[PDB]
Amino acid sequence: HKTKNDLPSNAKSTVIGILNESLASVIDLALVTKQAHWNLKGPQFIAVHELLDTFRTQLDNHGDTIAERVVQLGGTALGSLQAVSSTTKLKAYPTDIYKIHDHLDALIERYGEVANMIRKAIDDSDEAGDPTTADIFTAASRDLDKSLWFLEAHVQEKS
Amino acid sequence: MKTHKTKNDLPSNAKSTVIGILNESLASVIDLALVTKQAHWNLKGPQFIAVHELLDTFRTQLDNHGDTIAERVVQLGGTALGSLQAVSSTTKLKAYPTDIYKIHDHLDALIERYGEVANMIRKAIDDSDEAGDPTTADIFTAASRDLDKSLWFLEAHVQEKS
Amino acid sequence: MKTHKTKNDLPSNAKSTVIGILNESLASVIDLALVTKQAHWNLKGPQFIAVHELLDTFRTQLDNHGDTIAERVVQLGGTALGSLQAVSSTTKLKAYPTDIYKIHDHLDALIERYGEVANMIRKAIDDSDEAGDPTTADIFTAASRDLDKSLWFLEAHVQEKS
Amino acid sequence: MKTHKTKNDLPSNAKSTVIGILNESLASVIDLALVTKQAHWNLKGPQFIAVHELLDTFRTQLDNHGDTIAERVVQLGGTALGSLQAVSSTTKLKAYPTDIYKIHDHLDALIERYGEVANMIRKAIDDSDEAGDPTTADIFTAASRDLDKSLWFLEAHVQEKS
Amino acid sequence: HKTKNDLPSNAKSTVIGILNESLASVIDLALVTKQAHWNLKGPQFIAVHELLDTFRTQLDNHGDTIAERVVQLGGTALGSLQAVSSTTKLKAYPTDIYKIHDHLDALIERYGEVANMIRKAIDDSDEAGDPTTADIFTAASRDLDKSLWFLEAHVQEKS
Amino acid sequence: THKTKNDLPSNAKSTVIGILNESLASVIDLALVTKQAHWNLKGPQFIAVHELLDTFRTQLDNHGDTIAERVVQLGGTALGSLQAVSSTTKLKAYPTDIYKIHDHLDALIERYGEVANMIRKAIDDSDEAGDPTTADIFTAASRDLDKSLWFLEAHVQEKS
Amino acid sequence: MKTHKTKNDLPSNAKSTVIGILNESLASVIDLALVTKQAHWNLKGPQFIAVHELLDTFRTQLDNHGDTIAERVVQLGGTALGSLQAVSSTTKLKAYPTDIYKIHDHLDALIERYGEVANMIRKAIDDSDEAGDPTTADIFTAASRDLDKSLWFLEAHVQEKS
Amino acid sequence: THKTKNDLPSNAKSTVIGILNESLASVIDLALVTKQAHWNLKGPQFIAVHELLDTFRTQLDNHGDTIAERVVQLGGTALGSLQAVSSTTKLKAYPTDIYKIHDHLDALIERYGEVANMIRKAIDDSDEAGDPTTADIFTAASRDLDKSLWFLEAHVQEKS
Amino acid sequence: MKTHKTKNDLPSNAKSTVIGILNESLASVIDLALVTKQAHWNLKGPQFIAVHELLDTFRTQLDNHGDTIAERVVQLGGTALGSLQAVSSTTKLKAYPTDIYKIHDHLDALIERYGEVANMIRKAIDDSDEAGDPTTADIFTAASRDLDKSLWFLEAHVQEKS
Amino acid sequence: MKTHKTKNDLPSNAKSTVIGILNESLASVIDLALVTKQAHWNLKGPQFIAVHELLDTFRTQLDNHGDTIAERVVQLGGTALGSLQAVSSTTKLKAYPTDIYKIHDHLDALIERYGEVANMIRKAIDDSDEAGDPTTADIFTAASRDLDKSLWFLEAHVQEKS
Amino acid sequence: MKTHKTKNDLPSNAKSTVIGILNESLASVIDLALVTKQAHWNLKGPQFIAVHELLDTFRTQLDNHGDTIAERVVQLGGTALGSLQAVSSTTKLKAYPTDIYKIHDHLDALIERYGEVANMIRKAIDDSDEAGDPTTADIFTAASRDLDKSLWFLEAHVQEKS
Amino acid sequence: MKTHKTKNDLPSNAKSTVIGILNESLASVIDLALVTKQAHWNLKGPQFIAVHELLDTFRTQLDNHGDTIAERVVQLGGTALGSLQAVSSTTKLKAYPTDIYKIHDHLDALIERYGEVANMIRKAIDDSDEAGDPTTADIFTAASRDLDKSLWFLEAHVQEKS
Ligand SMILES: [Fe+3]
Ligand SMILES: [Fe+3]
Ligand SMILES: [Fe+3]
Ligand SMILES: [Fe+3]
Ligand SMILES: [Fe+3]
Ligand SMILES: [Fe+3]
Ligand SMILES: [Fe+3]
Ligand SMILES: [Fe+3]
Ligand SMILES: [Fe+3]
Ligand SMILES: [Fe+3]
Ligand SMILES: [Fe+3]
Ligand SMILES: [Fe+3]
Repeated sequence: HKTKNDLPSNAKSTVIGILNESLASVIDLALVTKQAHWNLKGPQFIAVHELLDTFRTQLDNHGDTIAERVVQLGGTALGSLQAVSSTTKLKAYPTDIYKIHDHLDALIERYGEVANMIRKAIDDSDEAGDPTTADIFTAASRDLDKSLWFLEAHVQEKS
Repeated sequence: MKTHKTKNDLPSNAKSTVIGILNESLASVIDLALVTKQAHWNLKGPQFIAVHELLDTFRTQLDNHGDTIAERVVQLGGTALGSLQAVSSTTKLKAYPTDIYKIHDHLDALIERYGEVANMIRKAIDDSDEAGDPTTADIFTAASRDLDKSLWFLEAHVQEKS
Repeated sequence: MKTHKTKNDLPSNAKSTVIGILNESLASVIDLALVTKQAHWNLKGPQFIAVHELLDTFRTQLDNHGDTIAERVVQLGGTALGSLQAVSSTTKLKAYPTDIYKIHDHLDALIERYGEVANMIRKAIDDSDEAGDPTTADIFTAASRDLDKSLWFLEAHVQEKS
Repeated sequence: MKTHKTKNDLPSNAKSTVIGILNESLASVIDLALVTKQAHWNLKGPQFIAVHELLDTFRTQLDNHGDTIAERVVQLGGTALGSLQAVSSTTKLKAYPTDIYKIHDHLDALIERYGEVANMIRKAIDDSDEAGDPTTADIFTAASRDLDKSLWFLEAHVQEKS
Repeated sequence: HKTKNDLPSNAKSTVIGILNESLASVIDLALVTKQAHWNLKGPQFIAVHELLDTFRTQLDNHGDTIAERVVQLGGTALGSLQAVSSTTKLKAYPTDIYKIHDHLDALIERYGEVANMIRKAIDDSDEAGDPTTADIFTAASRDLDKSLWFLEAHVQEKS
Repeated sequence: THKTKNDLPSNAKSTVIGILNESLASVIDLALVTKQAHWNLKGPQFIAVHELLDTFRTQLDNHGDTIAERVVQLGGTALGSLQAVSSTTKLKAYPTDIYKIHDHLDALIERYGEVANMIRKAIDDSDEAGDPTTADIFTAASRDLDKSLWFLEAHVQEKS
Repeated sequence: MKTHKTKNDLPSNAKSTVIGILNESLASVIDLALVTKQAHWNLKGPQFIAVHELLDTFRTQLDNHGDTIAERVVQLGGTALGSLQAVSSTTKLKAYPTDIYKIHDHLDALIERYGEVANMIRKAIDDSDEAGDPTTADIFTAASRDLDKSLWFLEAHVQEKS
Repeated sequence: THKTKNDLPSNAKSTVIGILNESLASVIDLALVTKQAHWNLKGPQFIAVHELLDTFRTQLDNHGDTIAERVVQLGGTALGSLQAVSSTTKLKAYPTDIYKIHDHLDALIERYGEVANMIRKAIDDSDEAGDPTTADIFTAASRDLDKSLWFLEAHVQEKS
Repeated sequence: MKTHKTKNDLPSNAKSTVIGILNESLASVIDLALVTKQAHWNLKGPQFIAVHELLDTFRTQLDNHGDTIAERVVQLGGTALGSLQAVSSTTKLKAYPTDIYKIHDHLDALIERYGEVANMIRKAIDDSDEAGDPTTADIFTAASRDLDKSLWFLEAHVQEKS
Repeated sequence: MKTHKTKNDLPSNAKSTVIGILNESLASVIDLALVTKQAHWNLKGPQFIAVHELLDTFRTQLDNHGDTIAERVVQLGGTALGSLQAVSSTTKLKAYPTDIYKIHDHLDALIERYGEVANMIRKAIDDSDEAGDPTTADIFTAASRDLDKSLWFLEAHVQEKS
Repeated sequence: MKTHKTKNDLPSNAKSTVIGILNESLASVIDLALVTKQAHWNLKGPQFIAVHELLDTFRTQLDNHGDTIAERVVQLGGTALGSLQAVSSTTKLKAYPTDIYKIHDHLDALIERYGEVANMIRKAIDDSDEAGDPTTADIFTAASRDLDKSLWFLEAHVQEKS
Repeated sequence: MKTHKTKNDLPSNAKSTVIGILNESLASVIDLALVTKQAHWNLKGPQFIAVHELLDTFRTQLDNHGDTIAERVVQLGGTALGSLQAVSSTTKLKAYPTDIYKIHDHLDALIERYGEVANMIRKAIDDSDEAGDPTTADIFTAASRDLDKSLWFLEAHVQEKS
């Protein structure tokens, strides 16, 4: 499949791997956010339940932008169940936790991991000579870092 | 209270039966709507604004299902009974306490009443279908989906303490 | 029930007086909201759809003014009293007839009750202002504007026959 | 015509039965949609604007139910039959009078046709459920809820004369 | 975790399994719909690309309704990457197809499987004495059967 | 001087300005009439007729503004003040002592029918002066005025 | 049927002529609206979704132009004739085939029928202007713009094969 | 008879009807004035002043309707026809031969200031008659009229 | 380029004539849209923001009329000619100055070009109607209404100095 | 600074008095707007998201009441004083702590400051009415309604601990 | 063409360099916008409506980026050059063929030009950053994201044939 | 104050550097937001309405950028400093004059302050990038694009005098 897009061939290759790696952990994190959303229980239920839906919409939008960029560079976006299981960097989410603080701890671990993977991806994409992909990761980084603060702010003090 | 003439051909015996089921449910749904605002105004505690605002969503839903149920009484040739006196004589809910304020207090009182109305509407689906009115049973099924979801949102605030 | 501490500095005797005015008005406004839907569902006659739909706009208005009155009770450190039992013990409205159907019969019944509530709210403006609480008086003035317009809409339907 | 292959695993005998029920209902729902606009344009009398406008809301609902019924035929591998000739050969409604103008005369003509289509769709829910197709029965149940309410809105204009 | 919801205990158990089984295949199908959306190529690209986004929104809405019902009945909704991999009934989606007809064939297989699983779930949920859950599956069935027709209509004739 | 590059001939401009300012005065009076009736009608169809007349008033506001703006595009002065309308309207004074809905409908039907018919003539007179753009403004107004006249007459054309 | 009195002063002979033009065009526009949905449900082939959705846009436009044409008949004192029997007796379109599925086959059948209604409406503009009714000719000119654009959209799918 | 359950005393009703119908006539004239200026103004600030005056006209339409509806709630007849407005307005005839923006702003400032000041007095006279609900209608109108008068005067209060 | 076959029955010589009128107008409308943005970006002076924003509304209008004119060419079986090279060979507008900045200088330059295009479109109405195509004439009349209003808006800024 | 001439006829002594009241209140409202965002960004604890989002609603309300107060100063011929230096010189609020994070600590600090501005505005209503300016007293009454409701929303999070 | 004075402190050498980069890109983006509509009007073939409508989304995007690029020229003290003559002298695109109709023909011509502009804007990001203007580089980066996505949407229609 | 723990792995020295840059910028952006409204209320002259309205659009943008900058401080574990006292101690803007009214005098005062804040944020992009924080540099880049356009809109009102 040819493309007129003239980003260098080795920059395309490099950046497609960065993209598809991040895609898998973003899709996993999208699944995790709904898993916590459905099963959380405790005094702050409705506010955290609803917040997690806004995070899921953001993850859906950044995972679509990342996958569409793979394809613009001539690759294959890899977001099926099997590609995500083989490529995700996140540990399996616990399916036997319910308390809000337990889900906040588990989400903070994973949100922090994805936020920091995307932070790295900005630099790696820019250094590869693709500032257009680096801006896709920068936009994702701004939402991931804000979502990470929102979650951490719930546990940084007890009252 | 005159029976009204209509081309709707649901049998007369099914109409009478389901009108009773509807009006009974209507009274407890109106009382539950009043209860929901009573709690909403008077709740106090650390989760005030989120619980306050959630209760207004519930009240809109109870207004919509109470209206669909009352309209169905009239479609079947009956009289919808939703005045203050009808609600007082027919509601199945215990009087709501007017001297509670803590959020957890209101949540326990709301869960009692939401669970009673949720379960009443779950029975009304089966009773309406068995009386031979699946259109009325579908009205109650839509109400049951929102009452079971609302009962879950209330209970999930107290099922764990952290 | 218990009084709540607040930084709001309206004098305590003014708070006590105006909470009584607001809770009294709240019970009749909630009863009038129930009456509005009772008529909405059961009226029948040549202008059915227009009058049926108009009454839904009136019910939304009553819901918004009832909410603003109740919230004001609580801002002044009181307990808003809007449960079925509080409304039944405090409403000034006569029980609404459940055996009427003609539009003109509902209009008469509604005009009587809308008039009573419009005039109650009119007096509440003045009583609130004399107690030194123009903020509460403005809540009642906003409600009075809507109640007097709604009363006019109802009466204009029966003031002429053609 | 011809049967189209689908992965949809509703049994073939149930598909054939329910396609017949859906296309039969589609023809009377399309005729009723044309009837609704025929009456809407030609209404004359004191109740004109509200009845004229209400009939457009009913037309939009009949368009949406008729589209849902037709799409279900095709989902099951059939051919939806909604052309002028299919509707003429399959409708159960008597020709609408083109020489009536008084609103009461259109209301009675509409009540007869709306009653027939409401009651046809009421039976379609049970026939579809008996065939083992609750998905199609739900399409007819949603239609029934709007037909029964529309029938009540029509009849409520003539059940009382004031 | 108690609930006032009085559906019988054995109906709750039965229906939670039906729900969580369907949840896994619906989430897998949601992933598949975006995998095809990103990678399809051919003359009908934009129309099929855009249609698949509407299907994904529908699957997101029915998977949320199914998962929230599990929890209303006192269960645990199971939608993490690992729960979906262990419970999905769909075969791995091919990651090396691009032609629109290849993706339509693969989506038709999977949409047909999920549509037919949900059709069964209506009956099983109703027979268990839970018409409120059966209506959740009925609403999903109407969208799955329409989406299945939309996909099949593209291949039922060649012009 | 209201010098413009618009090349419609100067005599056509002056002819069409007069047609537009005459219609503007009767449209503004009819807009005042519509609210006068709206506020004071009483009877069984009150809310439906009350709300309908507000839709008619918005339409008259939009056509009156399009007619006035066209006068100014053609180099004229739009004449829509209270005194201009009193000296140019063709409508008879609306009665201020009627309340029954049927009495307002008869009074509105007379005045709506006069304005609808003046606008119908204005299409042809503007086209015949060689200004089909102004004729289109009046055609758009005639479609609304004729529809509004039918909605009013439909209420009185049969007794029930 | 009967003619209704109106203050509208279009001359009586022009009213009679244009009512005939309007009711004639109304019948073919309503039949084209039915055809457009018939094709839409039963289309099969690679450009399914785009053509299916486009035909829904065309049906909304035909609904709005048919309503504008009908409403003009009544403004001029006539009776709008849009029932199933009136459409059957007056339509100029040939019966739409119910056994075609391929999208190119629906496109050819739609192009024949849209071309006929576009050319009928083009002629209606000049016949209405000849009768001295530019207001009615504008209704038809608005319809002609949408019909000629919709005919080009259909024909542009078949004028080239790649 | 316009018998109502509204219990404002009959003498207060008649006093406040007169205040409302007097203000209604000057508000309707000012709404006509606002469009008269809007159509015919010419000069460097054309589009901004042209569009602002449409916002003012919508506000006058809404206050005039609230004032008229209050007359009828109190058992009166709202008087807003062309002839009622000509016999009751307090505004001087607007000039039809002015075009410069500064000339329209001066003419509008005179008339906006008169209506703003009549409405200011109407608040107190309605409250003193024992009708704070009608006083609130005039207070809402005064807030818009005083803001509109400031927007007009701000254009002329400094030269640049 | 080549002629396209269509069912549209406007006579072939009329089609040919009106395609020439439409393509000629299209080139000057596209050049005027470019000129409108050139002025929008570069104007400077005391009424900058109001005039800058107004020109964006004019550009959207020119875009919509340019699109309607071009689409009409193609409906009549022609080829719409809107590329940079077609516009350069067919525009009637003089090159816009790139070294002006004062608002009054841009207004003068725009008034000249808006006047030329408004007057071209005015003549196109008549030429289209004389060729027997009132549908195309109505496209030009809609554009003329917007062009004559936009010309007035521009000229009203310079017709007085205060 | 300088006073500007206006046709507004509120007496000159009333204008001077109310301009002082307005500018005084403007300074404390702008400082409260800054405080509300200071707390919002730095809140930490279990009810983070609900309190964070609620404070944004309060900031929009303070922006709209501060703008209405400032605009009234200028309507009366004065100079609105809302710059950083004017706020610093005129605010009645104590400096907000920048080293607090726990949500209960921000709630106590916000309650002190919202209570002060609510009570200042309550007094401003009566001082404006005493000066003979009911139009200005209405601006402050509208602000008082939102300040008293926002103060209750803050205090209701701390009046009970569960 | 005068240089305009501004407080913006980007160095003069960077301003001059980036103004040239912007104006060059502006000319090819305007030509590409014209090309996009040229194709949109004249395309014919089986995927007509989907491709026709997609091209209008592209044209809106090119209008938005062309505007942001031209505005940045002026912010840096330059003259935006977007007239017909400037575009003709500066565009890098070959003249678009006016005698092609097949969708695949238009797609190949569009992909050539979209690829040239996409690649020009990709270079402009780096050239603007290296000239020391990351704010301008961000304008080009936003444009590059939409041009690369649009180039992909065009190429994905021809990268496979089924 | 104190540092909050976060999983955010931007190096600690980069976090400290960039928190200083963000809080310094926040104080001048808040002061500029207050300046913008100070000028907006007190403008007098022929250009009043369009300048008054434009300044509210700039205020909304400064609110949104200032919120984004403050939130980034907290994301990095810092304390956002936006209270009246922090702004007074940290702003780089000279006090805005309260005794100017002519629009040209406010435009020059605004141009000075907007220029200073545009140029401060331009340097913040490069300082943040030098610290290894492109996420924070993008926040300042988005702010820069709106500050530079707002500065050009202000300066374009005074760069020419006609
Ligand atoms: Fe996408
Ligand atoms: Fe209802
Ligand atoms: Fe509330
Ligand atoms: Fe459909
Ligand atoms: Fe959910
Ligand atoms: Fe206008
Ligand atoms: Fe209609
Ligand atoms: Fe009104
Ligand atoms: Fe187009
Ligand atoms: Fe303001
Ligand atoms: Fe722009
Ligand atoms: Fe924020």
